[PDB]
Amino acid sequence: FTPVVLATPIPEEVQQAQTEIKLFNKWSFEEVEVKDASLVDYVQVRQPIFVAHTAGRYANKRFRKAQCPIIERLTNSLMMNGRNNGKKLKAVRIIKHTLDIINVLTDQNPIQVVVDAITNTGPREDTTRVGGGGAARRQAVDVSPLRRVNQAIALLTIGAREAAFRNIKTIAETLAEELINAAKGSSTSYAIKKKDELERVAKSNR
Amino acid sequence: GRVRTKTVKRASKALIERYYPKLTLDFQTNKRLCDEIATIQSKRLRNKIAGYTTHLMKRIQKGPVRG
Amino acid sequence: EVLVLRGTLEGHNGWVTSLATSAGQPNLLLSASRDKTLISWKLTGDDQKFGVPVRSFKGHSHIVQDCTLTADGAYALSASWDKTLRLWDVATGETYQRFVGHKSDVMSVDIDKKASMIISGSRDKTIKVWTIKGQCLATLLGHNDWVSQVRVVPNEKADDDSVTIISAGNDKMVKAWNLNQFQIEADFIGHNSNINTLTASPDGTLIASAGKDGEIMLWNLAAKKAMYTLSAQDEVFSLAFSPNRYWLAAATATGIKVFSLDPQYLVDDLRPEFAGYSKAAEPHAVSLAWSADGQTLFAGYTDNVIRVWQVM
Amino acid sequence: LISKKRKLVADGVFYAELNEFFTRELAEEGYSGVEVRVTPTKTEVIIRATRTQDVLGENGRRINELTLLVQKRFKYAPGTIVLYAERVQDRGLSAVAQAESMKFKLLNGLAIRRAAYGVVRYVMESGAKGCEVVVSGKLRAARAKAMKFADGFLIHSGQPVNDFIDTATRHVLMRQGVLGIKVKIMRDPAKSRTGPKALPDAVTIIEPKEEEPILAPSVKDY
Amino acid sequence: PCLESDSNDLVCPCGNTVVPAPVRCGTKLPTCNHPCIKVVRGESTCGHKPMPHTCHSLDVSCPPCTETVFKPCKCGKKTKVRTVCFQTDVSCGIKCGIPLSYCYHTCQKTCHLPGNCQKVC
Amino acid sequence: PGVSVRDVAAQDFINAYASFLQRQGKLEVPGYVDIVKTSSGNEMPPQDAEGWFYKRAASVARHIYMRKQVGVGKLNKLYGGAKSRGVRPYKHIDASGSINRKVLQALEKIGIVEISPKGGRRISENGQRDLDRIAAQTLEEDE
Amino acid sequence: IKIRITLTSTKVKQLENVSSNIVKNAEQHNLVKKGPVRLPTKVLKISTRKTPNGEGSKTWETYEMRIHKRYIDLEAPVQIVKRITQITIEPGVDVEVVVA
Amino acid sequence: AVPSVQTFGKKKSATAVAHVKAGKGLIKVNGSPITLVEPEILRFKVYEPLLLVGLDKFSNIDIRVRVTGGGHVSQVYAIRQAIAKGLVAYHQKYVDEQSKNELKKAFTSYDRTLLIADSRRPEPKKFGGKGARSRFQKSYR
RNA sequence: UAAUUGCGAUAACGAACGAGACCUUAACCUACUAAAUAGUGGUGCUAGCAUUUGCUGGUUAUCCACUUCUUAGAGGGACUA
Ligand SMILES: [Mg+2]
Ligand SMILES: [Mg+2]
Ligand SMILES: [Mg+2]
Ligand SMILES: [Mg+2]
Ligand SMILES: [Mg+2]
Ligand SMILES: [Zn+2]
Ligand SMILES: [Zn+2]
Ligand SMILES: [Zn+2]
Ligand SMILES: [Zn+2]
Ligand SMILES: [Zn+2]
Ligand SMILES: [Zn+2]
Repeated sequence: FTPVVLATPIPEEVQQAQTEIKLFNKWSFEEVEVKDASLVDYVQVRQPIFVAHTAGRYANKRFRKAQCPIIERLTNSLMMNGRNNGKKLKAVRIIKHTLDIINVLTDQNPIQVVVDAITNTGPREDTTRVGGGGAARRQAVDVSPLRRVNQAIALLTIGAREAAFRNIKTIAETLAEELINAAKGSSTSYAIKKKDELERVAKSNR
Repeated sequence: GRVRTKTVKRASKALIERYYPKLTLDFQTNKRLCDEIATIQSKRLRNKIAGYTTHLMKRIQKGPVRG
Repeated sequence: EVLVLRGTLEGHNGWVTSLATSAGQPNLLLSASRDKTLISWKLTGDDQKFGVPVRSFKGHSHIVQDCTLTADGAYALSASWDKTLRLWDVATGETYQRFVGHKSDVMSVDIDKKASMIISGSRDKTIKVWTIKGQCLATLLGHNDWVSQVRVVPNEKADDDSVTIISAGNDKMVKAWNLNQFQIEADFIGHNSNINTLTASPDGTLIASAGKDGEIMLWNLAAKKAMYTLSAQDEVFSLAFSPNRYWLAAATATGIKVFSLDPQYLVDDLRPEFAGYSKAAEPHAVSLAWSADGQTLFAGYTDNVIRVWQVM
Repeated sequence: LISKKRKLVADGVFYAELNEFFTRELAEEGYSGVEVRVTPTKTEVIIRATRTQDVLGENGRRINELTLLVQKRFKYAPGTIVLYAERVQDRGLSAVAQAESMKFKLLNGLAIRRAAYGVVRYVMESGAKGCEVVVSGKLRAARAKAMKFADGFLIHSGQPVNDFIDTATRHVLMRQGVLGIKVKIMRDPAKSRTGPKALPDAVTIIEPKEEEPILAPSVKDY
Repeated sequence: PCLESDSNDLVCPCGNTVVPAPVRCGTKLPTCNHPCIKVVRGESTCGHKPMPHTCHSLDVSCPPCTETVFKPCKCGKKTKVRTVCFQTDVSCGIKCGIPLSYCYHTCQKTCHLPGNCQKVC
Repeated sequence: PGVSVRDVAAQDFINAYASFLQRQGKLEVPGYVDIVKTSSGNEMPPQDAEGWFYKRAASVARHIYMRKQVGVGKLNKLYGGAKSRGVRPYKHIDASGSINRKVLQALEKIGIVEISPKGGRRISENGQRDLDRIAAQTLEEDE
Repeated sequence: IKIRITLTSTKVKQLENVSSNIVKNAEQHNLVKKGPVRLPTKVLKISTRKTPNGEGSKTWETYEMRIHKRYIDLEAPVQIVKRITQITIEPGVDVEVVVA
Repeated sequence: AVPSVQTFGKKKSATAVAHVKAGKGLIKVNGSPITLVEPEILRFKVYEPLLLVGLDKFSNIDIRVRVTGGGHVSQVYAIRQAIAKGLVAYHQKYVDEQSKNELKKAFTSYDRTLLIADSRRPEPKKFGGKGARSRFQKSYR
């Protein structure tokens, strides 16, 4: 590599960024694989981004949110419970800190930890309400992979937000151990426990 | 939906009935001749009429059309 | 000898409406398209690439209908559906002159040899003739439907007596004008449909005019009498004479029919392969132009490409 | 020394007040409207009515008193305001004139159906595309109801309503209460001469002139 | 305006238009709308008359002659090929196809400039 | 190559110039400093008690450097913030005029700004040169 | 001479034809002029409840009056100045001419 | 004179006007270098027009951008669009069509909003509710 | 089909209103006409930092040029190609 000198000088690390696009100029999207063959084509990690803020239109068509990058989908789900509606700058800062904490706590690629958490906590079977003759009965059904990704993200971020509320731990830290425990399947994760409970209820209601 | 009303359909059929060899299978030329060969009060209505006319010319090129 | 497909040129996203070449620069090709632009290409004479775009000319606000080059290739002219003409510096883009005054879509432009003055036939049933500086020196009326093409007749002798132009419109009537004094001299009757195109031979004695009925009608304007008609059996959009051989190429809706005239028979009748479009309709050539040496035939199609053919 | 917004709103309210004054006093003269033209040193008020001789009076005496009235009220200098009377054309195509004539017929004692059919026949005879007159109120009974009388065709929605329908409303003060008169007139778009000559959805295809096939190539020379 | 005045008339190449002395400093002679003196002579190597163009300064390039003339090609398989007068590049358009010495194959470059056959096959 | 205030990030430039003014020590800090809040929309005084006037001075000096001419009302709007009106909704409230007027006068006395035609205060040439020198030093500190 | 003509109507077509015949009279008299500067159209809005009383669905209604303003700068002698201010009288078009 | 082009980029109400002229490589936004654009979490969003094609494209030209209107993030998006469109327009006018097409292809393959403005516009608010779609709360008793 | 919107079928045929068309507004135009009440570039005058030449500014009577950005008028553009 050779640096190039401009009249407005450009720092060496962002000049390094010309060779490869990395998340926050730190995390390579290469060598990240989705372990679940069902959740590949619905977890999007093939297109790299510098920042988890793309003003993209994924709501017009039925399946464009699958082509939305998965880090920005996690970021979007962080902007919840009314007071934080909007505030994507706060959400992307939280995501950046979360990835740093993940890499510190385990030497793995934090994007790989995120996709492992999503693949591990997508609920594989669920149940739906039927008529049942005036009383609610629940009939076990299967879950489509897009719904598995959506509900995995919702469970992970809801667990992080609930465990960060009224706590000295920050939201980035709480999301970091939430994603780490879900990636291990450690059952100390909120999302792992919720996924297990839903699958158990569906198995009972077969 | 993109269903075209009877004003467009009837104008297109009348245009084809009395101007078939003059007009073509191309929307741009059909538009450019329709605006001078008919009196249509709206550019939008002229575009819709010329488009349905071009569609019917494709239909006519693929065998005859009833009506 | 036979024509063989050599390569394609890809820079447009609309129908390639016209092609122009220059004797001065045998490696230049100018193409005007439906994407409101012109492209000047540099030819390489090699494998599948065969040529690269070196300049785009932008500034027309609608479909640019045709284009011509001067003999040296320094200046280009474009006629467009925005009711204007434009003169471009081929080296630097750079519109020198805007010609305004037509009241409808100008469909044909042609510089005369010697770069003296410009004719343009439009959709308001007029043929306006202009100076280089951009003033309408005259307008020609009396042509009852809208004009499809105008062309200049090349003088075999070096400026023998005068300069004449020919024109075809949609009133099934082609015309020949002496614009030394702005009169009509020849009025050829005989077409039965909208005439799309007409071409004068490099000899200056043959006129080929053709349109939607598929009848390529030949005229000898030296004697001012009709000679015969060829049949393409389908709509034909462009005609061009080979500058050295006795060949006439016609861009029909199904192929490009090229005819030699000394036995008067069809020689090749080339049809390219598209790998697609089979359900509705194959794209067809809407423009074609020979080279200055008559060895390569360029053809601009409706699938926004230009295909080239080389003779053996 | 006034802003343009306030000036244009002020002369709008001046037009509205002047029109209300003229329709209050010139009701029995067939008052059909008013127009205002400002001019350096003079503003002119064109009254469009039917009985211009009654609007004028002897040597324009009523015109002089109307100029003096509008002058005294609107604080104009002497000579700065001038009124002209003008006989309106196409009296059948004037909803205000037809509504006032129907009001005076009902006040004089004509039957409601006879008056309404007279006005709709007059408007249809005057070349309108359609007419519609509605009479609402206590008609022959204490319970109120509405009667509709139509002829021709009238449209109701879109920009052609502003273009072609003229409407007017009047209050008739009968001894049992108030009747309401509504008059809608759709004029022929072809006779407009100012604006669109047709409805938006009207498409006219011109007839192609037929020419004989020539079947023979020939050359004309000069 | 500058005090200095040229005592010499400004002369166009034709000489038809001159600026009478005294000429104010910085005055620009207007070139003749009349044709170029060379055009009036009609002299040209092509033997035709140059295109009739307005008079211009000698430093400015003269517009060239443009007459379709038939010239022999670089390969020369063809004696006459239609080209403009100014153009020196005439093309028969036919590959010379001369068996290369070094290779079994021939040289396909068309209109080979004499002595310019391809070096690599 | 030459620098200016626009070549340096706002926060660290303002910190460097405020520290420079505090070390120079001729700004005539008014005296009701440590009493006041800087805005009617504030509820607590500035936490950096012994400073904050040099911070406001560096901020208004850089602001006038970037602009053409700035007055006290523009400064009050610039430094005013959202007031919490108890149980009613929040609202924009202008900052204290006395603080901004006195810091403008203090900068005039040390020669950074001056009275401009068309009103307000514009930066003087001495203010331009020493703000530029501070920019040079704070861009050199990282080397 | 520095005169400026300001036209401030609500009728776009009458405004535009007044501007057009002023500018063609100016070029016919060969007067140097700054062309018709068209100011932003100012829209006067009034929003009201439709109902005269106060019941039913709360339906609102916005009325608007559009004011179109143009001005032309002219450098012409005084006789053409009076002839300009004596010609181009249009109903509904408010015209004013100012000097210096 | 000096070869130069002017372009613009847009996002909502933010407009950025970029002057791209022949020069030595300075990229300035509102008179300050590109390395000081205000949300530093979004600084790479205006870096990425430079990074996708390489800085050798910017070595021989210099770009000055003035942005107004809108808010912080929309001004960032307008800046990046103006810079990318300015580079493409310069390569259109003074460099060849091959280079212009390669630049356009790289920008389009990464992000369509680098060259084509996002067409999403605000929907007007309607009466009877706080927003365009949302309505006031309905009660029945 | 959003639509008695259409394809059609058919003791009905031909019509009218409503729907649609329409009109206002928001999106595009490096195409036209322009702008000292919108801007931009250059030249004057001038400040600071640098040092050949540069960078950031100030000043409109200091003049010139232009219309990309801005404002309109006139048009173009989509018709599901
Ligand atoms: Mg907490
Ligand atoms: Mg604050
Ligand atoms: Mg709040
Ligand atoms: Mg809202
Ligand atoms: Mg200056
Ligand atoms: Zn001369
Ligand atoms: Zn010469
Ligand atoms: Zn010659
Ligand atoms: Zn040869
Ligand atoms: Zn050879
Ligand atoms: Zn070989």
